[PDB]
Amino acid sequence: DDGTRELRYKNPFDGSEITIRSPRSEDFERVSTEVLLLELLETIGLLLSREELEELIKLLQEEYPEWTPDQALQWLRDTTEKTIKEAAEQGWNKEQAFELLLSSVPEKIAEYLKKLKEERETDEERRKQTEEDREEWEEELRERGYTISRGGSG
Ligand SMILES: [K+]
Ligand SMILES: [K+]
Repeated sequence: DDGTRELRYKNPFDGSEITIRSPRSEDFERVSTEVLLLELLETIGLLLSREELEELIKLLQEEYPEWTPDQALQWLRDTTEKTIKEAAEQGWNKEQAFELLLSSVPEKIAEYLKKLKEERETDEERRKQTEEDREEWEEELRERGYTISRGGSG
């Protein structure tokens, strides 16, 4: 995509000009989908950071150069959601649902997911850091007016 919003105005009265830009990665469509996808992956036992999700976006674009960043993110979201649904329909546990996600993504994607998965399990310090960045980013979104409400069965 263009990747950057812009508003530009040239003042005919005093000759000044102002250029206002902001990346599309901070728009609600991108942000809310990223919050959703991190919640989705945690449901099947994978705690990731935003920056690691951005990394999955880049690798996906390398597998499919025609895909935009938004396109790759939505495909990851949909693939994760359809993995959630099929796991709920088959009565699988979190590990089986995670295996289905690995077999639904390209080889380079799955190897990066398994690396991060192993890292969260073997490195307790970095896992706590991942959770720390997750709550920090949520608090930063709440400072911007975001409301993130969780309510389930359990
Ligand atoms: K890339
Ligand atoms: K799937």
